[PDB]
Amino acid sequence: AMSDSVPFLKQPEALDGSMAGDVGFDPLGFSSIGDINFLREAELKHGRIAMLAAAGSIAQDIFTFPGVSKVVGTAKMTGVHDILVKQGAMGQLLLWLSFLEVFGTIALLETLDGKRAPGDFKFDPLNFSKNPETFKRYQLAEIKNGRLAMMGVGGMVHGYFITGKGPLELLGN
Amino acid sequence: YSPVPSPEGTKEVYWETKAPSSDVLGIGAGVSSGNFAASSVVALMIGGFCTGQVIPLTSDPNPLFLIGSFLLPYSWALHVAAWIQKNNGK
Amino acid sequence: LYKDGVMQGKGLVAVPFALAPDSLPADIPGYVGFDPLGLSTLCNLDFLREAEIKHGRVAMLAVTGSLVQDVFQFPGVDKVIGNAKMIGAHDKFIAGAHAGDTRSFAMHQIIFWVGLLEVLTMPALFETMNGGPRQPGDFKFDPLGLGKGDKLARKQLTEIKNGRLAMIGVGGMVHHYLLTGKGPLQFLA
Ligand code: CLA
Ligand code: CLA
Ligand code: CLA
Ligand SMILES: CC1=C(C#C/C(C)=C/C=C/C(C)=C/C=C/C=C(C)/C=C/C=C(\C)C#CC2=C(C)C[C@@H](O)CC2(C)C)C(C)(C)C[C@H](O)C1
Ligand SMILES: CC1=C(C#C/C(C)=C/C=C/C(C)=C/C=C/C=C(C)/C=C/C=C(\C)C#CC2=C(C)C[C@@H](O)CC2(C)C)C(C)(C)C[C@H](O)C1
Ligand SMILES: CC1=C(C#C/C(C)=C/C=C\C(C)=C\C=C/C=C(C)/C=C/C=C(\C)C#CC2=C(C)C[C@@H](O)CC2(C)C)C(C)(C)C[C@H](O)C1
Ligand SMILES: CC1=C(C#C/C(C)=C/C=C/C(C)=C/C=C/C=C(C)/C=C/C=C(C)/C=C/C2=C(C)CCCC2(C)C)C(C)(C)C[C@H](O)C1
Repeated sequence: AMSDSVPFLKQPEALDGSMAGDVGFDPLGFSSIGDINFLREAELKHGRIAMLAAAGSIAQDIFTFPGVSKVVGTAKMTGVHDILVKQGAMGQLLLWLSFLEVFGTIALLETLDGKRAPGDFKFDPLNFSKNPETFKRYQLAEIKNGRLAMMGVGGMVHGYFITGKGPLELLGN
Repeated sequence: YSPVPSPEGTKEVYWETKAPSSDVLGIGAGVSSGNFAASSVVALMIGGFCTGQVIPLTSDPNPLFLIGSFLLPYSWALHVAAWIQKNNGK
Repeated sequence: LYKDGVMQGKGLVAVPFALAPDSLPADIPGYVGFDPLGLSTLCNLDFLREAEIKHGRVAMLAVTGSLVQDVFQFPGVDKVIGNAKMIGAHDKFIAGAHAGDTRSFAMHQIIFWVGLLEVLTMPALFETMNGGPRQPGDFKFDPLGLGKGDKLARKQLTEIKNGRLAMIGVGGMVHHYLLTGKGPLQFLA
């Protein structure tokens, strides 16, 4: 039994294919070390935070909120972080996300006992998982867009490091 | 006398064979010996390189090389785990 | 194997007074009989075969780049490197990367990506050396599906032979550089 993504390599033992986006991709064998539920919860958190970060980088190129342009000047992307650490935006967001992540710590503790699916916060206010096939399709789409947004945020921020422009300022010329 | 308590999941790892069982590696019990040996070589190289970068220590050391210098004592435990997994048929 | 017992495999003896080791088997593509120094006894056979194949494939890419870089240079390479080629180029790329030039980072990019590929393909070595179903050199990389049948066998032979041939060629193309400079086609003519 060889892995589908890497055909010359043996299939990982902790990868069943039951999870969304499972193509059997683990050449370094990380799933043998960690719990797979912990690893999937980490992957979902990294991917969702990266989805919000990618959308935020694009939107902060597109437009700015009222008054932000005087506080930050012309210091787009990660350059605002330091500035807004001098202001109170970053501390406020850190406090509220720390609250949410205390409750996420309780949720992870319940995941590690086998009584919670990884990344399952049961947050579906506008009901979209109304059918068990749309649920699988949305799970695959969430994990794929999370990985894509992880690498997209990496690209946007490191290209900003080289150029100082931004994701859409770079495409402007 | 009274029962001595242990944390949950505590097993008997006493061994008299050539190598210990893989359970003594804890979370690394399922890592193959080749992966352990490769990681030990890589950890030695990275730790030695980072250490040699920070041997003329200044008042502003690079944090990345400071973190990477800790892989040099990690590589010892890695090659011990490599020997254990190699003599455990893994 | 392709012409087994005639071109490769059983019976063939390359050096009659220095027989190859009897530990060296007879069903590896490229076995002609040639191990006069008995160097197959000093290492794992899977490691030796896959090392030979990897050295050969890298040498094949090195010869076909060594000729083409004499023939064709990509647009704008003249601005960074200029009139240098082969052993010089590597050096001055790093020198440019040492100078501060943010556009001469070619060898750092290739060392990054080739090292990542080697790191990710190390478990193929580890499973091959444990008697796994993967044979040395087999990464199952056949996009065009051309060696999908018996045609593979011939190809295997030619691969190792061309690999060995390429392995010699680079060495000439390097040491012939180190005495004179110039390049393979500048040295031929
Ligand atoms: C990783 C996520 C992330 C992070 C760290 C930041 C960080 C920042 N943003 Mg940004 N932003 C994000 C995502 C993110 N954003 C997204 C997703 C958008 C919309 C596409 C924006 C749009 C945006 C604008 C327009 C502006 C900023 C600005 C800023 C800076 C000041 C803070 C502020 O006013 O934010 C304001 C940001 C918002 C009000 C967006 C909130 C939208 C959230 C993500 C919706 C989440 C709903 C979700 C369903 C609830 C789930 C709860 C729970 C179940 C998990 C700060 C550096 C300002 C700045 O300095 O610009 C240079 C500014 O003008 N952001
Ligand atoms: C690619 C996007 C995407 C998709 C397909 C999903 C899919 C899913 N999520 Mg999920 N999620 C995402 C992003 C996504 N998520 C992000 C970024 C966060 C962090 C805020 C979360 C947080 C989250 C939680 C906390 C939970 C889920 C849950 C779920 C599942 C329930 C079905 C559902 O509501 O999804 C339907 C989702 C969509 C149809 C996606 C809508 C896409 C919007 C409309 C577009 C956004 C536009 C953007 C804001 C504007 C950009 C501006 C531009 C200038 C850049 C499902 C598998 C729940 C679950 O698994 O249990 C039931 C659950 O508990 N998600
Ligand atoms: C051992 C391999 C090797 C190495 C180390 C180099 C090194 C170099 N080449 Mg070179 N080159 C090679 C092979 C190689 N080449 C091959 C095989 C060709 C085509 C026949 C070329 C064609 C070429 C040109 C035209 C130019 C260079 C140039 C350069 C220099 C700058 C780096 C660069 O942009 O490369 C560019 C290299 C390429 C675009 C070739 C990469 C093609 C790869 C090998 C195809 C692999 C396909 C295969 C299916 C992948 C399998 C992967 C895995 C499954 C095993 C550098 C000294 C430039 C220079 O400085 O000129 C002096 C330049 O202008 N090379
Ligand atoms: C699985 C497999 C592996 C694979 C792998 C891959 C390589 C995994 C590597 C993954 C990387 C890509 C993870 C990326 C996370 C991105 C997020 C967390 C960053 C979010 C940005 C932050 C929140 C922000 C910022 C924000 C603020 C502060 C300022 C704003 O002005 C801007 C902004 C809005 C952007 C390998 C190959 C190793 C093999 C192994 O066998 C198994
Ligand atoms: C689930 C929950 C929902 C909620 C929700 C949330 C709001 C859903 C939204 C999820 C959103 C945030 C998805 C974001 C995806 C980012 C994509 C993958 C990436 C692009 C990055 C790559 C391509 C790139 C980059 C590239 C390079 C690097 C650099 C640049 O020069 C160029 C470029 C930009 C092209 C709601 C409330 C609706 C209801 C539901 O009941 C429950
Ligand atoms: C004749 C004969 C036979 C035979 C045979 C034999 C014995 C063959 C012998 C071959 C020899 C002697 C090859 C020697 C070297 C080749 C190398 C290292 C290749 C590439 C080097 C490179 C790229 C380099 C480099 C460099 C780079 C890139 C970076 C620089 O900073 C440094 C540097 C300059 C070092 C057979 C078997 C048929 C039997 C027959 O009866 C007799
Ligand atoms: C906010 C802030 C900051 C910050 C910051 C931030 C926001 C930093 C974010 C960094 C992130 C998200 C980095 C991601 C890097 C991803 C990489 C290298 C992926 C490589 C993929 C590879 C090699 C291969 C991929 C692949 C390929 C092609 C082939 C194989 C398969 C596959 C795996 C698909 C600071 C630090 C500047 C400070 C500032 O004062 C405040």
